[PDB]
Amino acid sequence: ITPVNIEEELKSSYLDYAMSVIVGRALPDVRDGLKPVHRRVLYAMNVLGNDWNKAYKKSARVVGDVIGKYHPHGDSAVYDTIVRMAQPFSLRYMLVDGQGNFGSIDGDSAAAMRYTEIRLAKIAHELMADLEKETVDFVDNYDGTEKIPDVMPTKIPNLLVNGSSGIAVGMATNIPPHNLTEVINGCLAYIDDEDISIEGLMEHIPGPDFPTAAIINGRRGIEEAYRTGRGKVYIRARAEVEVDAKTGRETIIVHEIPYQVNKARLIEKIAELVKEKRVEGISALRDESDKDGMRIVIEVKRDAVGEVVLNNLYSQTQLQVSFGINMVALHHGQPKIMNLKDIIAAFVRHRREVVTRRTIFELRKARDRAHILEALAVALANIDPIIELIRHAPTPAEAKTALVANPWQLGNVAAMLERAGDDAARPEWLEPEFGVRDGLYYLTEQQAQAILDLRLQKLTGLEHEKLLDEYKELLDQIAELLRILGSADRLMEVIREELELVREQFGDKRRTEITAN
Amino acid sequence: ITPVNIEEELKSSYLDYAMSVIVGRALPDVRDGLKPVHRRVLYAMNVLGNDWNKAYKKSARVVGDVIGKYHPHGDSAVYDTIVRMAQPFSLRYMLVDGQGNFGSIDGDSAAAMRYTEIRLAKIAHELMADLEKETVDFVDNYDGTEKIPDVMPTKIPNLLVNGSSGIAVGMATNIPPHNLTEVINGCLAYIDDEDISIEGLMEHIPGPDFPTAAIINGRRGIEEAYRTGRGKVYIRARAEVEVDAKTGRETIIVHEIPYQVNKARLIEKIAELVKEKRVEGISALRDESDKDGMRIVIEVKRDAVGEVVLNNLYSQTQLQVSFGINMVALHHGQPKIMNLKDIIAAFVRHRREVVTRRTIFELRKARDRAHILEALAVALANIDPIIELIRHAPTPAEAKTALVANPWQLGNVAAMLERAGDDAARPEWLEPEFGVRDGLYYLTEQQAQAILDLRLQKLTGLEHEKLLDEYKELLDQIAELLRILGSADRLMEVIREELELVREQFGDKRRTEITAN
Amino acid sequence: GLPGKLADCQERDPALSELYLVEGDSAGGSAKQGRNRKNQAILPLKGKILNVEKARFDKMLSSQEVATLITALGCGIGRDEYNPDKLRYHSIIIMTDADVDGSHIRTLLLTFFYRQMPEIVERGHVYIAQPPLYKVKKGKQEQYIKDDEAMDQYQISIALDGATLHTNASAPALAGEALEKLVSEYNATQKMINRMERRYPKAMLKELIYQPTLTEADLSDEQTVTRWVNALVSELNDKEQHGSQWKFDVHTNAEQNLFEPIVRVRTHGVDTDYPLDHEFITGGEYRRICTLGEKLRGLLEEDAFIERGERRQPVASFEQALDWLVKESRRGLSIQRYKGLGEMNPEQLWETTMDPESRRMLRVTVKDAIAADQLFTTLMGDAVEPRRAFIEENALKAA
Amino acid sequence: GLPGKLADCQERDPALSELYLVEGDSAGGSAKQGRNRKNQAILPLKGKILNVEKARFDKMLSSQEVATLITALGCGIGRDEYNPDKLRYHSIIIMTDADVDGSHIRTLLLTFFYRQMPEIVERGHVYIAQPPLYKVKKGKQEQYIKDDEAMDQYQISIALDGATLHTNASAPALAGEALEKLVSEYNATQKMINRMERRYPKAMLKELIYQPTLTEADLSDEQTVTRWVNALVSELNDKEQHGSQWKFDVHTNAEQNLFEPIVRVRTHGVDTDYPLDHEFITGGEYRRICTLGEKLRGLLEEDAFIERGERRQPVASFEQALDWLVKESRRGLSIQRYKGLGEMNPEQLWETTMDPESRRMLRVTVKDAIAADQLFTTLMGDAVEPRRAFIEENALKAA
DNA sequence: TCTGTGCGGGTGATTTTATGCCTGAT
DNA sequence: ATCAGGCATAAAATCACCCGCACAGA
Ligand SMILES: O=S(=O)(NC[C@@H]1CC[C@H](c2ccc(-c3cccnc3)cc2)N1)c1cccc2cnccc12
Ligand SMILES: O=S(=O)(NC[C@@H]1CC[C@H](c2ccc(-c3cccnc3)cc2)N1)c1cccc2cnccc12
Ligand SMILES: [Mg+2]
Ligand SMILES: [Mg+2]
Repeated sequence: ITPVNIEEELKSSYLDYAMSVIVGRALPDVRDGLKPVHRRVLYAMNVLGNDWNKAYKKSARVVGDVIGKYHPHGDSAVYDTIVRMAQPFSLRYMLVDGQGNFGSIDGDSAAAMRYTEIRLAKIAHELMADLEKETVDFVDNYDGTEKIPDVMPTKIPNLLVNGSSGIAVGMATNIPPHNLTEVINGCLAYIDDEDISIEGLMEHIPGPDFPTAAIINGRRGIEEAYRTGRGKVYIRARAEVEVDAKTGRETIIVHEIPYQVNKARLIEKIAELVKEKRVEGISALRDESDKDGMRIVIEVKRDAVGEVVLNNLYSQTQLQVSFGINMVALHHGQPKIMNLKDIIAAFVRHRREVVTRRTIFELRKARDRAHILEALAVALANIDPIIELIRHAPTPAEAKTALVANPWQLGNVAAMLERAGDDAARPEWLEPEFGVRDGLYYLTEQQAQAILDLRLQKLTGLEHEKLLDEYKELLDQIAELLRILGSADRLMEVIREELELVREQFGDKRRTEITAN
Repeated sequence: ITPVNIEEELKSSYLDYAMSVIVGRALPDVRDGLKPVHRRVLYAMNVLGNDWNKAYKKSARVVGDVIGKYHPHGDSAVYDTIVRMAQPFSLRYMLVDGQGNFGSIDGDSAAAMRYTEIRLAKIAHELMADLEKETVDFVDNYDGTEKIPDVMPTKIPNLLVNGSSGIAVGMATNIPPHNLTEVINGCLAYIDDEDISIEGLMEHIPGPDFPTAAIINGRRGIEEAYRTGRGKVYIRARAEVEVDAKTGRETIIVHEIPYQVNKARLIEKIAELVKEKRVEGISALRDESDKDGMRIVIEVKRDAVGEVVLNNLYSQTQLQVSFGINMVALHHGQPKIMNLKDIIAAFVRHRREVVTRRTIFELRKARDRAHILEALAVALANIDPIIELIRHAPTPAEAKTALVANPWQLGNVAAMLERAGDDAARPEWLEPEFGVRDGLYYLTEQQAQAILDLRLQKLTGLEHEKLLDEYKELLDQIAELLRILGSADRLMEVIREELELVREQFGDKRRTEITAN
Repeated sequence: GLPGKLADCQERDPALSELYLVEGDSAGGSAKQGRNRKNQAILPLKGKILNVEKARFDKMLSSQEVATLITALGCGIGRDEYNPDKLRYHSIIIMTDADVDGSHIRTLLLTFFYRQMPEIVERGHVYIAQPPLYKVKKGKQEQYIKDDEAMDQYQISIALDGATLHTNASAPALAGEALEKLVSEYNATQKMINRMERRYPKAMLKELIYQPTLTEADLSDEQTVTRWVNALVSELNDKEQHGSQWKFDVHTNAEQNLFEPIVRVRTHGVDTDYPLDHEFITGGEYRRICTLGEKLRGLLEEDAFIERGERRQPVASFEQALDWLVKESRRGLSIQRYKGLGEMNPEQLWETTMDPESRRMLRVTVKDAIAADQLFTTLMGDAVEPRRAFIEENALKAA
Repeated sequence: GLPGKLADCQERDPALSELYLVEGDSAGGSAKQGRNRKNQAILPLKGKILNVEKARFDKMLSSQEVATLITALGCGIGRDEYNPDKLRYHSIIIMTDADVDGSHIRTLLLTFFYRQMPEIVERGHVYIAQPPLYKVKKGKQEQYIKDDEAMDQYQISIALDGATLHTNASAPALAGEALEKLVSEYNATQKMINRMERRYPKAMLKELIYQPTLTEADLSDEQTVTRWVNALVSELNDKEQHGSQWKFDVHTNAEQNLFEPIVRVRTHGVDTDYPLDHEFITGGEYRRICTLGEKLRGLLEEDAFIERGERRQPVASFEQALDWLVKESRRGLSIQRYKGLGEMNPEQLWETTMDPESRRMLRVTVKDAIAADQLFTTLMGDAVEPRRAFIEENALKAA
């Protein structure tokens, strides 16, 4: 029985729990804006083939795959974060299509897992673009035998167009949504000039944009949050007072409500405030929403003034709320408070890494294919001795070793092989012993097996010209990738075209109006 | 608003519910002894590759696959029937291996789905034998796009070696377990003589066998159930009274308990009966089970007799229970009460159908393979004109149409083709225009494409003799299947060898003792 | 008091308000978002309710769902407090799901109203809602199908959209009034054959359509009946694909002078005999397949083809032509079957079920009072023997 | 009264009975089947318990788990009814799971005992159980591994089972005392390099092992330092596989007369400079990789091979030989890591954790009373600013 | 002469803790 | 000046009905 102290048992146990919640549960990354829960759900939907132009699929399959293969943490929490991606009043740009009963703005809950069907949205395919070209890193599971990506190679700037809301041990985050066509313009303005100030970057991005419209009342709290990281804004509902043509009766019509505000609780609170005799001048209260939009009707008494009753409801009911901005995110594995310029500059660096990691993979694949096609094109000009050497061999192993024993003469392909000069198509691992020396060709063990697997229908006069055209196309594609890797202004020229294409395909309009006090 | 009567609305709605529970939920089939819940679980474990000699797999994967693909009825009920297949005190022959915490005989519940690992047992592979050889029928899902087998092609007689327990609308079932080496002997005795009586069939199968041993007290209720279908038996625990060497103190030791009996409730009931002063002579009661088996110690007072106290506990506590036998099962889609001879005779008919459906599939596959190998062997004796005709063709379609335009002469294969006489290797759908006529061979469109897909490494001198040996083996296998399909005593000779092999591989010994009153 | 899960309406006058009974929060959430807020109310239920007939009066009052249903209506229970003029809604609508579990809940809900509040049923305040079952998307058009018979009629009509049956070249084709009648008669005969499988083999009955007919006057000669049975069993061995052997017998009889052929088969090593006696020849089942074979023995020569819209494919049998016509129409087709109200959007549930201008609804009535409560005792009572005999008797009527 | 989920023992004398605290019915069911029935008792818990420091005294007494834990021990709570000599068990053992959620429950359970019943902790009645973490099956033998360091030692020992490093042909090989020391020193240097990645590139630091060493006296000549930096940056371009460009600079200084080389790189179009000043040359980090390189610059000529048991494969570097030696031992190996007590059979839990002859257990003591309750206020208190500064300070110590 | 109870395959619902920042009600 | 609630990922539990057949208790 070895004794321990209570001071070191408490310190060792509490730090193991606190570091796991910060890094592995909450506080999303700054490069893709996703928590570890969301990444595994999107990857499991990507593996199954649940595309946007195919048929719908039941959510029970997706939840079962996520639980059984990637995420061992519970069952009801996985279904709760799926329905947050499908509600139009919850996210600015939705990531799951969804069909069925997914709740309401009055507080209705969603249906069970057996009755709802989901599939990926079209904007969610831009987050997993070029995943199978070795652009990100992969990690293991809890029991091995499966691989999960460490980060996503996104093309769309998340953590700004959507937000974040999480509680950790010692810290928490709160980020509002924005508009896509403004943040893309800010990203292009950073590319054109890297010394852009906060004031020069704020003429493209004026403020936050919410999916429920309404009005932002004031500009002082927005400029403080973009310079420091912390600030406070006010959100106000949209309403008006109208009079009757014949009588002098007045009514109040409410068209929009603030962010994260329930409607039934608001109506119940207004009715309770009338019943307790704290707001005077209200005689009736209904709810006629229909399908054209939102409409709440409040009746005003004849002896009261409709402007004073409307001004009293702003400071007593939940028709004006407050939002506290606090931006923390994981940067190089540790939490950090960031301003607007740090988030923009951490996206272009990720784009640079993704493009320069895709180019090397494409170049290596092209050079391997050209190396195979050279030996395929050589052997079709020496058909009769190849067939004689194969037929005079007892076993295919001795036939394979007889092919590399002697050099093979060229003919009708020397003009093709001289065009690929300056060793631009040779693989990097190839020894200098093999290849084209003098007027003869030297084969390898890999090239000799490709001749023995050649089909008998390749001897026709049609596919040889197809092989020559494929060789020509491979040489052009090899030249362009080297021109991209040669310089840096060409690399920055590739990045701008993708951003303009994203802005063209997924453009939108501003819903929230920003005024002064 | 079309009116309806309340008499015909009640009758139409109640009959739709009642027929679905009888056929689709409870009351297992007589040919394999399985409810529709068990068949989908075993099929989903068979599809995933969860074999008996591989590593364990989490139960969450299996439950997720069963819910998402085959069984749309709930989640907690699927996990409850999995753990009934893994408990050794519940089934006589277990079908799921299992590892972790799966409950106890004292009433402990199993652990959650995240902590347990399961795989198939070795005896469960005999239930799904020869499934992919078109021996059973397949049906659709609730939404299509998947197929589920209608019945299993089992080799082991279920519904007797295990039991059944289900409640339906208007009827219910209750069948006890039996012993495998006795029911196989009864099945062989039915094959040797189809006019075997109940008394002649009962000398091989004396009675039921339970996984918890104990004693069956009486023989009158067993003979009534095997002739009619309904009967009642009594199950008695095993116990004894021992004395001390020095003193005259006596103790009662309990070694075994009856079927479906909890142990903690039994000890609590005995303690309550002592406390309420209804059984006299008991001073102490413990539970020393350990690992060697089961042992319950009851102390007897000095002024009492240990035989009278033991005889009083049989008629008051749950040391003797009753079992009511009632055998109903689905036969041709309708419920029926059956005796012992009907269950045995409904198994041999299933075995006959499975064997005669496997033989036709194997024969058709062998004849198609021999038809391909003939055209592969012909074309290797005419290599030079085949290569010349391929090389003088612009497109592979014109090369394909040039092969069937003219007959091809034979040579070095006429001795092979003359051995396959009397049209024993021709496919049944083959037209009489093609084939071998005079000394020439006529190709089809299917045979001409196999020549164009021939690899270049088949021209060596090694694989031709392999093709000839494969052709010889195919001819012998074609002859044996026709000899099986020709007669019926050969068909019954095939069935007996499999039953003897099953009896040899999965033999056991009797646990329950049958005595008289 | 008032229940907490009830979503009331803005109308306070009775005989203008409606109440809907649904099957949980999954259907209740979808029903509340697509209703009319002025005069429609929703009340969810928590599952299977208590059986009134099997339970006593003391256990009924202590239940939680029954008390909620009693206090929602407001009329009262018992005899001292059963004034039925205090009813709050003059329309009670039952909208359970389209499963077999939804049919069980409707039975318990119907036996609660008849055994406890019979005057509400007698005055006509109880209705039954009918949601659709199938949704069919044919390329760009969507339709809703009520039941299985409408689905069969829809797929037959979409199969027979283009029907140009050419018997031979340079001959006029058949279209319109003849193809539909031929298809309907063939489907009726094929449905009649499948119910006869328990007494005769299925392959033997389909062969009798193309065979020449046998009359009662031909049973007095040996040569005609032995030629007919030999020609019957000659081609059954020719078209056999499952490995069976067919034989025949003459069976000369002395009294009631006739000659009845016998058909012998051996399937899996087991031999059975199927006699064709005088009852089968003069029966009504042979007459239908004889009248079918009068217009099918022939009508298809060599060089015959069919064309639906643009595709021509030669056929040699009527079954092959019908199968090719059916399989061509199932290319751009998707069929979805609903199994609950939580699978539908609130826009879809309003336009098909709850809109008072385009909905279909039933109204329950009582025909005989003596014959009604006798059926409730048999089906929902304590005794199990009349219930088992009632279920078994109706299974024989379908077969 | 007595709790319903407590499984008591047959022993009534204290100082011979033990009590186990577990984490639900999943672990509680497995613990009850494999215990000793005479003197061991099991009490399950329902999840995360209340925080004592953040809650007042009124909310503590109304909790359900805390009341069950109080009435199980039998000593009492408060001050009027806190006689501590009525304790029923003289051994309290905490046996939570091996996750990070099990570490949180142990913290709340430790702060309940110290803040409410301090005399039980001071008299030494509280223990901590230690279940194993890994199960390793090597062909036919099974072993249990306590922690990660024992796992690393086990895999190093199973990699170095056969170590015949041949530098050249017709030469004696190295085995035993030299291979283990070389492997340990190389692993220590590789662990030191990975913590230095935040200030220097990883590919540059690994190249300095095989380069000749640079002394303080060589910094007074331009030619030696420019030859050293040119030979350093010559082969970094040769072995580059990710597309980077390397350059160099001289950086002549006037005061403190020295010559410090500069390394320039361009990775993704971004250029950074890494100076190698006087602090890096005389530092302790360069000394370890200099002492590693004294026994590695050389020692591998042409025609060199390694053999573990029977397999010979030629190598050209020490890293390739070590990787081939490690990868060969991971063929017939299976590793399972436990994350809960419900994953173990009751036979396995008894032989490793609960058997009083082959178990390992800790005993908590208090060293300083003043320094103990100051740490409980910082970590478990209401204020959030000392907690955030305590977490952030210890993250810098590891890096 | 009643009234519970348990066996298996189906339907539906529900409450209590940690961790951080801001509000309203007492 | 103190207390309670609502925002997203994580832990742990429990109770009420239909359906037939035999038995213990009152
Ligand atoms: O949780 S995330 O970090 N942010 C969701 C916000 C938080 C608050 C906001 C919200 C919450 C509730 C309502 C609401 C509730 C009831 C009635 N009327 C409105 C509205 C908005 N919704 C997140 C979850 C899942 C996928 C995410 C993907 N990219 C970013 C964030 C994601
Ligand atoms: O449910 S099946 O029709 N029969 C299980 C019997 C019924 C009763 C019997 C039993 C029940 C409980 C205990 C028990 C409970 C508690 C303590 N101490 C013992 C023991 C036996 N176990 C069945 C289920 C799943 C797979 C099956 C596969 N082939 C046949 C039947 C199968
Ligand atoms: Mg339902
Ligand atoms: Mg745990």
